[PDB]
Amino acid sequence: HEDFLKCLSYTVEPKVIHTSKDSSFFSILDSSIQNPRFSVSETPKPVSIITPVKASDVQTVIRCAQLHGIHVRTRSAGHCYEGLSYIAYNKPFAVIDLRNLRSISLDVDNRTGWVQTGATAGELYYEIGKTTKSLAFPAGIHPTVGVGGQFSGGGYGTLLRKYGLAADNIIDALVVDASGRILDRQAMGEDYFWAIRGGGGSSFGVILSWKVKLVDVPSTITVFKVQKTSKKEAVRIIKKWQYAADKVPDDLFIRTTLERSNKNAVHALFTGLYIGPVNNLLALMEEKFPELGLEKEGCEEMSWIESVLWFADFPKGESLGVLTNRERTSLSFKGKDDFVQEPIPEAAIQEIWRRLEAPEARLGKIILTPFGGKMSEMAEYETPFPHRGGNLYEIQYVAYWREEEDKNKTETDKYLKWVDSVYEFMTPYVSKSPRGAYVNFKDMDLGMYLGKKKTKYEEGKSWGVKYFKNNFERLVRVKTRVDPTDFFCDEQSIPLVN
Ligand SMILES: *Cc1cc2c(cc1C)nc1c(=O)[nH]c(=O)nc-1n2C[C@H](O)[C@H](O)[C@H](O)COP(=O)(O)OP(=O)(O)OC[C@H]1O[C@@H](n2cnc3c(N)ncnc32)[C@H](O)[C@@H]1O
Ligand SMILES: [Cl-]
Repeated sequence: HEDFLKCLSYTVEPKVIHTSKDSSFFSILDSSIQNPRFSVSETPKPVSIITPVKASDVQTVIRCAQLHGIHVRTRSAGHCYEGLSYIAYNKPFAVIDLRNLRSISLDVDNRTGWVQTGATAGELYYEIGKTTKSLAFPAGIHPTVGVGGQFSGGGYGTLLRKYGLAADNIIDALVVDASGRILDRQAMGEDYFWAIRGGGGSSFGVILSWKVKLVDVPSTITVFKVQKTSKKEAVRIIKKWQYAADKVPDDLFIRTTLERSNKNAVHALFTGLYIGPVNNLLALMEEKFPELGLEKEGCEEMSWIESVLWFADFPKGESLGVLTNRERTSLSFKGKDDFVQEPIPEAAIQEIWRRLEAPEARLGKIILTPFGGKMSEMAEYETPFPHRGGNLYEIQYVAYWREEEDKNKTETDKYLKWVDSVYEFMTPYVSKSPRGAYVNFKDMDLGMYLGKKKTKYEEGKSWGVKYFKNNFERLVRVKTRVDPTDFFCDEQSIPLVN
């Protein structure tokens, strides 16, 4: 690692290379940890962090690492559910933090833009929304999530039924491969270009930039919220949502969240985004979902960019500038998810409601996100993300807790157990053989490389088919061509072929 450091100085700037002796080290590392439970002293620390400022720096890191046997991890904005962008287990590593490469240059008239991978979804949103009210981009709702990790793993949000995933809307890209070669879509090839758009970027290289396709939105859209605190009534409505939500027009997004209310009781929160006017939303909802009981008072017409702040839980009429904040979260979490292919029984709905009444589920959520629309229109093979037609909705079980509590691992166990238990309960009701999982919600509990099988291929196949289903074999083929040394690897990365 010593020579490695020297190798970097042979130009890669001195003051973008951090090690433990640098006063500005634990701060650089701690800054973009967006799951605080993985910021504890007992978790593995890197022996160096590099914050590149030009592409050439990244190249040098890739080339020098391989030359001196140094393992790396790449961080954009650090929302990895298991912290695998700044944690490597059982072998010393360094971190390529992309915080300095976040330049966003749009071409609003040609509906494209280049987005450097250090940028957050919020920054991208801000750049678009401040410039034009008639364009958008389909990514997640949480502004501090980086485009690096999110886009390379798929990326859904309130426009998925209309426009699909973020990865479904990328038309070129720059990646540094195991050589240190900077490759655009033309230079990298279609197989490479495919793999990086959902396959999990940590398996394929260092993605430097995305070329996005901007999508059209009306200057006026409509959001709505309906709250149901009565279990009986809410369970009734959720049953109906299960049949309606994935079949409504592409313009209508209806999410169901089960969680605590301010009055410390379980409720069902139905929130949505309609790509059109309020009267059209209302007529559509009495037709397809009159059980929700939506009325004008539950609705609000605003711009799409304003709907971003809305879904991101900011005060109404807040300045768009909050999209640009990259502040550290204070809530640790454990998340798992599932895909539902046919409506779960009323009995299932009541039980998962019941489990949220648990004391340790006070900051927990069960979130039901409707697919259908563009999501069933697109075929499995089109991008590595496999969960298309046949999936009614995706469901995430996530428990949050205050980072203070992390001081006693034994105490935060109850949250893990909570999340594990509801997931186990849901087994008979969700997809099976394989049980589908979303790679942007990384879960070591589905399996990791430890030495269970002879080769990495047979061991990695285990969780591989859960994340990627029938797309797993292609990813492995692409992986074998583009990265035959297997330089880019973590605890769940795509394996080389046998
Ligand atoms: C933190 C979070 C995440 C999240 C969410 C809510 C919160 C609080 N809700 C989501 C949702 O509603 N919909 C959705 O699609 N995703 C949601 N997530 C998950 C989030 O998208 C993923 O965690 C995403 O992968 C995180 O991306 P980010 O860039 O912020 O995180 P990272 O730790 O730095 O990276 C994660 C993995 O990707 C690799 N990576 C990152 N950058 C690159 C580049 N440029 N090249 C190659 N690989 C890259 C990391 O190595 C890591 O494995
Ligand atoms: Cl998100």
